[PDB]
Amino acid sequence: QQVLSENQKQIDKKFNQALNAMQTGFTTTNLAFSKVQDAVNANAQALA
Amino acid sequence: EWYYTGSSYYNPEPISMANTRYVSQDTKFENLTTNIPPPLLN
Ligand SMILES: *[C@@H]1O[C@H](CO)[C@@H](O)[C@H](O)[C@H]1NC(C)=O
Repeated sequence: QQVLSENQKQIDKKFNQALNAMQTGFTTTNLAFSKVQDAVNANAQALA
Repeated sequence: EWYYTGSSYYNPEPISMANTRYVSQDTKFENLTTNIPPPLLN
């Protein structure tokens, strides 16, 4: 409890930085976005 | 004043040592001075 009480502002700043960092995780290098695009491509390829 | 109840059924019971665990103080804890449960007595 003492660490969380002393480092509350650092915890909030780090959480805000991590939550704002996920805006740019939508590129081709990301694995989950690649899986999303693979699912969409499979859906299109069946019709093709 | 303050009673202990179960997490899945509402039944107010007296606060005992079986029901409670000692923890480090937190500023969001209630500082009670009139009626004190027996596990917090001396
Ligand atoms: C209980 O006492 C602590 C110690 O000063 C204080 O920080 C806290 O605000 C108090 N809480 C209440 C509900 O009075």
